[PDB]
Order: sequence, then structure tokens, then C-alpha cells
Amino acid sequence: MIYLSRLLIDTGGNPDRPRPGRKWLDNIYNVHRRLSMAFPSGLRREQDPHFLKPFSPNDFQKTPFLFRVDNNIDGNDKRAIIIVQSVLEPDWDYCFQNALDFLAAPPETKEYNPEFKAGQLLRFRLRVNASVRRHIPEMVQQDGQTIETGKILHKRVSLTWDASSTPDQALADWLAAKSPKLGFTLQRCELLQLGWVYGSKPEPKNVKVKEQGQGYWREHKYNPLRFRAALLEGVLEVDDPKLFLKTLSSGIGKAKSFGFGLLS
Amino acid sequence: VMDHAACMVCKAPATTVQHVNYRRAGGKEIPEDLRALCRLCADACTMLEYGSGMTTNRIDPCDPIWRERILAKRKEIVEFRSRGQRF
Amino acid sequence: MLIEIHMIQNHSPANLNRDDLGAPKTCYFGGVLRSRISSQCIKRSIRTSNDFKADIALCGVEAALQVAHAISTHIARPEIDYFVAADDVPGEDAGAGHIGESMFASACFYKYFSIDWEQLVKNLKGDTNLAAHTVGAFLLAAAKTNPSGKQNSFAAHNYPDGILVEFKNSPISYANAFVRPVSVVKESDLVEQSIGQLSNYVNDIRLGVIGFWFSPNNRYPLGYKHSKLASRNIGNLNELVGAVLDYIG
Amino acid sequence: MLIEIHMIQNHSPANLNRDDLGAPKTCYFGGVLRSRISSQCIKRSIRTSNDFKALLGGVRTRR
Amino acid sequence: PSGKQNSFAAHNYPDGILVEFKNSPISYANAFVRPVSVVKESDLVEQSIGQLSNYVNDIRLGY
Amino acid sequence: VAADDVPGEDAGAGHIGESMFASACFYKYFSIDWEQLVKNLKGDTNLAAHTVGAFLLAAAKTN
Amino acid sequence: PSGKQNSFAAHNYPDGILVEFKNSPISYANAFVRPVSVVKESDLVEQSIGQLSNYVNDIRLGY
Amino acid sequence: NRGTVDFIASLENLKEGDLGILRKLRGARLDEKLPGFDLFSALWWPLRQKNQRAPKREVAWLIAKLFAEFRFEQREGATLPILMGGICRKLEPKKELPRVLARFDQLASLDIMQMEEPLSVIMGILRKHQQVCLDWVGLTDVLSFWEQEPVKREWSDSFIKAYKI
RNA sequence: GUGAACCGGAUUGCCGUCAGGAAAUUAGGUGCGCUUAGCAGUAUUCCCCACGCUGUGGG
Ligand SMILES: [Mg+2]
Repeated sequence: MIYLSRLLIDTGGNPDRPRPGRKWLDNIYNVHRRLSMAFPSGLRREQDPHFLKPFSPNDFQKTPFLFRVDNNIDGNDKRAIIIVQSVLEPDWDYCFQNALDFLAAPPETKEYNPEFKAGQLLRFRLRVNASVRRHIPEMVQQDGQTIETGKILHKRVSLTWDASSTPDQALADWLAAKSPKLGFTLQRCELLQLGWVYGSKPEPKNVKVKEQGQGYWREHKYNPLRFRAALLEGVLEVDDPKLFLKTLSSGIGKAKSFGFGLLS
Repeated sequence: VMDHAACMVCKAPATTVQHVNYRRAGGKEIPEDLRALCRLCADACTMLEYGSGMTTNRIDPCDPIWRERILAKRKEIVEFRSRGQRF
Repeated sequence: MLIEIHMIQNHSPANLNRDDLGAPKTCYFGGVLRSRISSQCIKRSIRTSNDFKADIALCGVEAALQVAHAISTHIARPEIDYFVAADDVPGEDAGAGHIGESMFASACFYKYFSIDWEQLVKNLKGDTNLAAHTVGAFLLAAAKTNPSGKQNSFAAHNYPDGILVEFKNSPISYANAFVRPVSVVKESDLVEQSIGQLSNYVNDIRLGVIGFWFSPNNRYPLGYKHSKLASRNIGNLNELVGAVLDYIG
Repeated sequence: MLIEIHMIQNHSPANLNRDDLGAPKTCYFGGVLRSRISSQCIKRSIRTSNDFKALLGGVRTRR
Repeated sequence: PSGKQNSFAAHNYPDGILVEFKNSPISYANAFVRPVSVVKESDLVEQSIGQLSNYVNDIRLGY
Repeated sequence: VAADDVPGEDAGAGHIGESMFASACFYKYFSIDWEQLVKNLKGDTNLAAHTVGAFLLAAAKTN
Repeated sequence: PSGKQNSFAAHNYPDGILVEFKNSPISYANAFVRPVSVVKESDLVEQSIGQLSNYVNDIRLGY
Repeated sequence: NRGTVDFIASLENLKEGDLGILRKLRGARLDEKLPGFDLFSALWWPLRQKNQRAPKREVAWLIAKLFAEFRFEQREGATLPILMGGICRKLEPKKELPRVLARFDQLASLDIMQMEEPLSVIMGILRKHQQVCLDWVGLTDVLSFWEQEPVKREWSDSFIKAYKI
């Protein structure tokens, strides 16, 4: 059930006027938030059509889904493309119903269903994290005299590849070896984009107390999160049209919420 | 962070807090009257408040009767704001 | 025990009390001239009509009432009129009537009432609960029918807005609230400014009983604080009547 | 039994009533100046109205 | 009223009638003790009717 | 701005300020009375024709 | 103009020149009241020169 | 006061375009145009954090609009009922003096917002009589307290005092 | 309860009836915003269940 579509956003052209979409694209936590309060619910849909209510994420349906932000030229106009697909029907008449400045052209819903059988030459790109659990999380190197104090911490650090090669034949080897698990293969792979992606997620806490109830009085906190990016393509030959559909429903890698998803 | 670092009318990352029900302008404020709300639509709240009567009744961007004016003022804020000329 | 019906009463433009020459009557208080209706006029207006008679022990042992002259909360503003009675039959010229002059004033008033313990019990008539029944009639019968006057040409029967009833036994009129006549500032009403002056006087004098307060649908609060200067910011017709009834007995 | 009839009329720029000097009538209601139309003028205009002609049966004359 | 209607033909009609049957009449002058200052929305007739209806509310519940 | 060219001091400019302008598509109306003009010139027909023709030319060709 | 030319280098010389000599001033900016839209067969300089020639022939013949 | 003087001095600093957009906003509230509100915020915000006393907001907006429209200069001792009255002595008492006098008395029974047009006609006849100086600070602090009758009667008695001399 | 009691200044009224504020006006001339810039990067990526310890469910 592919629901591939597009959300063409309004990049500005004057960094003097306020630019809502450009600022919104700089934080992937809020990018996921924006993409996730779409298709909200039918629970309180009959109450209000105006999106004027105190926000709570519990009312929104907790179905995991996917997106990816990219850039393309159609024939004559640069416009950043967001490609989404989900198991629920598209209803972007409420997510952007008072934030029309976020959009450039009204979004379009397509219908698509896959068929590849085995060994064709009609495949597409991919996005993934270069995340590996560390072999040697060496004992928490602390500061003060550039020393080492701690014991251990299993962390999902960035992939430390080799030092005598480039990653268009190192990460290429990596997903070429990864492909027979997920039910496909790579005969050619050249990377297009790599780097880091950043965000910020807020943590509600509780320190203070209230004299007539429980501790409503409390403070704020923010925390950062980082990921290693890899956008790349390939001419691929699917092993079987019976297990690759699960990979087309989950994606190579499972950042999902934070951009890196399935093959497109 | 009660509203999860977000706006309320035009949901987006939030900066400041607006004040509704000016029974008291606030030295001691109860947490069920304020309105954490982003920069542009709080500027539109100041649009609507500074024009016309100042009074003690406030905007309350929850009941949808003060909606079209807020969005229109935000549109002219987007179109006509000079950041280099402050604010 | 003593009943003080401190009452505010705005009036649409009309003359109610007339002197020899027809002017609205005036008093002197606070170093200014303020409009006045005579206590005899309003006291007879409390009598002489059957809506209140629904009371001869109270305005006759003599009688049982202290009705004050209606001191305006602001300065007097007497205006003048000019009427022409037409001829309505075509003569060689036009105009026929007395071509006289009338005169009127619009004012917001105040008064004070006094009914003591034995002054209501020895009033008696025939019962001992009559000493609560007649008073219960009075607390809103005093604000039932504006007197009389030139109503057939100046129709004014504006009902009062803010009514106090106190159970303090020491007889003191709150006229010293209106030592300074009430000026008007754009954000508040004249009646609202007068009621703020009355509230500001109420927060005094207690430094050196209760406040039973009437505001219809509580549009006028006695003080813009949670520490209410009356603590009884309620009122609806005979609810206050029955509450005074079981306050007395 | 008595009947009340209330109206709220907005009027074009007009002078429906004047005093001896020609000013429109004014009253100090509520501490501010309010424009006034005399009651006798309304009574006279309703007396001389084009629908009272079946009932107009009073004369106020010295001749 | 047949004032200067030849010079100010203000023949506008009453935008409100309130007929109420009772044995104790009332003028809604205290509905406009607060002067009616118009806002950008609505008009003078609607704001006056709004203040009148507010007064009708608290003299139909409070009084 | 107004920029200086002599380097008598640090790299200043001089006088700064603003200008305001616009661009538009304009509509212009004229009306030349004929017998009133010929009464004003007292019977000079050819000078009146000169007036009307030169006005028709000068309204168009001049800005 | 030598503004920000160290980073852009736009030293683009001329496409066409209209030098005239007449007795009354005219501006063919009104030729481009219609904006020049690119057709897939010609470049915008040729298109703009065509629009300019259209309006120049208009003013030369109609005045 | 030591707060309104800074407001008037900052108003005198305003350049031609700013008071042009203030001129275009006559009779219009500070909401329907974004640049007008931005200018008013820039003029009105920073004087509350430096001195404890500031004028009322509506008085500041109205005075800014009128100042842009007329462009006088600030001079102590040149309030409205002195120059007014001084020009009333230069009149024929028969006909024109009641006209201009009623034009002046119209101000004494009006609220702050509606005085834009009567103040406009008063300052128009002031401009016709070639008046350059006007005490903007004095006008502003008699206008921010215009709702108390002592200052209105003092202003009127100043007109009387300037008329009898 | 006290030179004080208890106590209306009451009713009848159209200010009405005639009125162009009209003749005349270039908003005027002066002006550069401008000097400096890789959107890149492996050797801790903030986490939580979670692997023979780097694949695996997401914030
Ligand atoms: Mg907002």
C-alpha cells in the first residue's frame, strides 16, 4: 500500500521577511512533528475544523510512518521535495489550514503499487543512517587534563570506516553486503550526500512542588540529538517479490521519524 | 513545554508567552491563563491589541471568532516585516 | 440592629421636584451645588399608591422612617426648555401658545434609611413577624416606583442600579463619600464611578457587621479584588427580601 | 394595563428640533452631552401624521 | 418630526421596536449610561442594540 | 546616500536619506466649453479653434 | 555599477541600442507593460527587441 | 516630567519617510498597516525601561500622527490656549470670533480618540496664522490627563487670561 | 423620640417658516550602500529495550 505523494514547500527569496518553511526545515524534531500531526484523528474531527485547540499528542493516531526531504528541478524551477507515504489516507487539509505560508503549491496524492519480480533495471535512491554500535567504547574519555576515567557505555556512534579508501567503495561494500539480507542486491552504488543532521527535543521534568496538590510547578529542559546521513542510489535486482515488500514497508534502516527511510 | 515547545494557532516551534484575561497584568500569574505562542502570531496579537481599544479584555486565540484577522495580520507581517529596521 | 438602605439611582433627563419658580431643587454639600429631591416628596411617593400597599405604622407613636434628601453624587446640572403651543387653525399669522420655558435636570442620587429594633417591633401593627414582613417589602419597595413629576411630558422611570442594605446599628450616612462630586473618566460609567467612590468609602471607616450588597446579575462589584468589601456580591429580587427576613426573624 | 413602545432610530444629518437660538436640544444624561428631541414635537408630528386623519379630532385654537 | 425636513429630508425609519407588557414601565436609558463608542466591526445601530440587549438581560434576570 | 570622493578622513560617505516614488497608469479628463469660451473671447472663432486644438495636442504630448 | 562585482563579475555588454533625436520626449517602458515570457524557440533578448520594435512602430506611426 | 521630553525629542529625530507613512495614517488605527505599527513600537517601547513615567499609548499615537501632519517645533510656553486666544484678539468680534471660538470650544467636550479632526482644524488655523512653535510636551501632559476637569478648566482659564491681555 | 413631628408645586404645549461659501493656484530644484567570506565533517551521536559482544523495535 504505497501512498507516495509530494509536499512542495515555499522557500523564500528574502532573508529579511520572516520565512516560516525555511526555519521549519532546520529542526528535524519539528519536521517530524509537522509531518505527524497530519491525518490527526476522527475522534474530535467533528468538533472543530479550525485547528484552534490546546495541543496534546495523545489524541493523534500513533501509526509509524515515513518521509524524506530532498531537492529537485522539474523543468525550470528549483523546489525542495518532500516524499511521503503511509498506510492511512492523506488528509492534509488541517495540518496546513492556518499555516498556508508553509506551502507553495497544494499537495497531490498519488496511487502506486509495486511489481519488480527479479532482475530488472528500474530502481531508485535510498536514505539511511551510518549508525553502528561501537566495538570499543573506550572508557569515557573525560576532561581537565585530557584523560580517561569512565568504564563503558554502549553508544550508537558514527561508522568509523577505513583510512586508505573513500566511502563510495566502502559504504558501497557495506550496503552491498547488507542487501542479500533484505532481499535485493547492488551492481552499482555511488553516494550523493553525506554528513550530520541535527535537532532538539524538549524534556518535561519535575523539581518544584505545589502546596495544595501534586508538583505541577516544574521547569524546562532541552536536549540535542545527532545522526549520520547517507543519501545514495543504485541499479538493483530484487531477489524475490515476497519479502522485499516488508523492506518497502519499513525501509533500509529505521530512523523513520528522523528522515532516513525507504528506497525512493 | 506544556504545549510541547510548539505554537498553538499555526503550530510551530515557540518562543514567547502571551497573556489572556487581564484581570491582573501579572506579578503572580496562575498557569491556566497564559498562552505560549510563536513570534509571528504573537506579533499579530499585538497588532490587534494595540490597534482599537486597549481595555482589559484580551484576544484568547482559542474560540474561533478572532481567527481571520490574526491570519491576515500574520500575512502582512510575513509580507512587510523589515528585520533590519528592528522587530 | 438598624436597616440602612443606601441606594444609588440614576435618572434619565426629567424634572421631578419643583420649587416656586419650577426649577429642580438643590442642596449644598462638599463645596458645590448638587441637585436635590425633597425627602417629603419621595416619602409620599412611597405612599399614595397601591403597588407598595401589597403600611400605616411606618409613615403615620408618630412614624418609623428616616429618609434623607437625595444628595447628588455630582454637581447639579439644571437645563432649560422652550415650548411653543401651536395654533392649528390658520390665522393671519402663526404661533399662538404660552411660549414659556420649562426646566429639568438629570442626576444620580443617594439616600439613607433607618429602621431600628424597637422602632420596627413596637411598630407591630398586629404581628411580631410583621416586623420582618414590612421591612422585607420595603428593601425593594423603596426602589419600586420613581416618584411622580412631569412624567407625561418628561417620561422617566429609570430603575436603580446599585443598592446597599447594611445591618450596622450606628446611624451614619455615607454622604461623606460624595464630599468630592463624581467626575467622569472615559473607561467607566458615571454610576460605576459613583459605585467605586462608595466602595472606596466602604473600605474606610471599618478601621475606625456585614455588607449585604445588591447588584442585578452582579454587573457592579463592590471592589475589584477577591477581598470583596461586602462579601455578599449577589442579589435577585426577593432572594434579598427573604435573606433579610431570616436575618431579622 | 399599560403598553410600552421603545425605538432606537438612527437619523441622517438633520435638525428636527431647535430652541430659541436654533441649536438642537441637548441634555446632560450620565454626565455627558446627549442630543435630545422634545416629546411635544413627537406628539405633534404623530398627531398630524397621515394615518391619524380618521382619528384627528381635536383643535387647540384661540380663534 | 416636521422640523427642517425640507432642508434635511431625514425620513429614516426606526431600526428597533421593543413592546413589553407589564404594570411597571422601564426606559432603557441606563442601557446607554455608558456612551456607545463604535468599533471597527459592526455599526452604531448594532452596538446600541447590543448594549440594550445586555441591559434587557440583567433586567430580565437581575430585575 | 551622498558619497564623498576626497579621502580627507576615514571611509565615510556624507549625507544619507531617502526618496519616494511610484509608477502608475493615469486617467485624465478635460471639458472645454464652446459658447462660454466664444463669449469670453467675444467672437474670435479662429483663436477659439486654436485654443481647442492646442489643448487637444498639449494634453497628450506634454507631461 | 560596481556593487558586489568582486564576487559576481557581471560585465555583460550590450544587446541593442536605441539612440534617437526628436522634439518631444517619450519612453518605451510601456512596451514592457506586458512582461516578456520566454518561448522555447527564441532567447529573451530577441523577444524583448521584438516587443520594443512593435511599440516603436506603434508610436512612430500613430503619433 | 522627564519621560515625555524624550518621546518628543525622539519624534523630532524622525526622518521624512517615517513621518510620511505617519501622515498617510490619519484617522486610521495602528493596526491596518504593518510599517506604522513598527514605527510606533520603535518610538514607544524603549522609553518605558529608562524612565518610570510615560504618556498614554493612544495620546502618543495621536500626537505622533498630528506631529507628522503639521511638523511644528518644541518650545516652552506655547501651549494651545495661549496662541489660541492670541489669534482670537486678531478678529472681528461680530461674526468670525464666535466661529473660531466655537471651533476652539469643541475640543473641551471630546474624548482622546475623536479629537484628531478638531485638533486638525485648530492646528490648521494655527498654520494659517503662521505658528511655528507648539509646546508638544505641555500639550502631551495636559492631554494624557484630559479626563480630569481641573486641567480642562485651567486650560480654558489660560485661554481667558490670554484673551483679556 | 421634637421650635421638631406628618408633609407633591400639580396638570396644557411643533420654534416654524427662506437660504450653493463662490470666484485663482508647477508639490520647486541636489545626491553610488559598501569594503570579507568551503554547507563541510570518519575515529563518542544525546538516548531506551537491545545482540557471541555490530544486525536488530523507535524518542
Ligand atoms: Mg502562532
